[PDB]
Amino acid sequence: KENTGSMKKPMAKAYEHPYNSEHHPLNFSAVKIAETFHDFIGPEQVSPHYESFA
Amino acid sequence: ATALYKSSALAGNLFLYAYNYNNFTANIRLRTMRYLFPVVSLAIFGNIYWDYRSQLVKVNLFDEYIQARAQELV
Ligand SMILES: CCCCCCCCCCCCCCCCCC(=O)OC[C@H](COP(=O)([O-])OCC(O)COP(=O)([O-])OC[C@@H](COC(=O)CCCCCCCCCCCCCCCCC)OC(=O)CCCCCCCCCCCCCCCCC)OC(=O)CCCCCCCCCCCCCCCCC
Ligand SMILES: CCCCCCCCCCCCCCCCCC(=O)OC[C@H](COP(=O)([O-])OCC(O)COP(=O)([O-])OC[C@@H](COC(=O)CCCCCCCCCCCCCCCCC)OC(=O)CCCCCCCCCCCCCCCCC)OC(=O)CCCCCCCCCCCCCCCCC
Repeated sequence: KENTGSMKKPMAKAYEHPYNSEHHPLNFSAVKIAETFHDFIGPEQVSPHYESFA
Repeated sequence: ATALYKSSALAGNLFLYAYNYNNFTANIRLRTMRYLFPVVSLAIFGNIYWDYRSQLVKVNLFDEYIQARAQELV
């Protein structure tokens, strides 16, 4: 009997806010500023060498 | 040069508003900027054009006088 089960059709989509995006988030937090900051200073500059440059 | 720079800096503010249009428009914490940004923008445009317009009038007054006064002295 369990194998005979079926699945209902779900909704196509929920509400899409016309003024919120992943790159331009509507509301503010220090989390998004952190993403923009580490994109500016770039990722950790990993050295492949055995001694420091200086 | 001064009028062109101050016009480019004003255009820079318009980009800043366009780049952040969704926030200035939908977030109510920025409503005062949405409401008064154009008032400040017009007051800035007015100063830019006022100075250019006044300078333009004076230059034309200066040019028309030296021509007239010169012919009298001839
Ligand atoms: C026409 C001809 C003219 C042009 C000719 C061309 C010449 C162009 C010159 C370019 C030279 C090549 C550039 C190479 C990279 C930059 C230089 C460098 O050393 O980088 C490696 C050096 C470390 O080398 P590393 O081995 O790769 O790092 C390993 C570890 O990760 C590091 O951390 P660690 O702790 O894990 O490991 C040990 C660490 C231990 O030591 C340290 O970590 C140092 C601690 C410093 C941080 C402490 C907090 C202070 C910083 C706060 C930030 C303030 C500035 C920003 C805020 C204002 C915004 C601007 O490093 C050391 O071993 C000792 C430090 C190196 C020796 C001392 C050098 C002192 C001067 C360097 C800073 C410049 C100061 C300003 C001077 C300029 C005056 C206008 O990087 C730095 O520490 C900072 C670099 C910033 C330098 C900016 C200035 C560039 C101009 C360079 C000219 C030479 C200096 C002239 C100053 C003379 C004063 C005595
Ligand atoms: C060491 C040498 C020194 C050289 C000095 C020069 C240094 C470089 C300067 C760089 C900064 C200037 C940027 C110049 C363009 C460079 C191309 C570029 O953006 O990089 C590649 C850039 C991609 O960036 P990416 O680095 O590859 O990756 C970015 C990530 O994906 C992430 O995506 P994202 O979209 O989020 O990234 C945005 C990205 C790129 O953002 C952009 O979309 C670039 C557009 C920036 C426009 C600058 C304002 C100009 C306003 C329009 C004036 C039009 C006049 C003629 C009108 C004729 C029609 C009547 O970054 C910026 O927004 C740069 C903005 C720079 C700061 C501007 C602050 C202004 C206030 C301070 C004023 C100071 C006085 C000077 C102001 C001078 C103003 C003339 O390419 C594009 O974005 C393609 C855009 C395609 C559609 C554009 C449609 C037109 C948009 C026009 C906006 C209209 C605003 C409202 C109307 C205003 C007029 C009344």
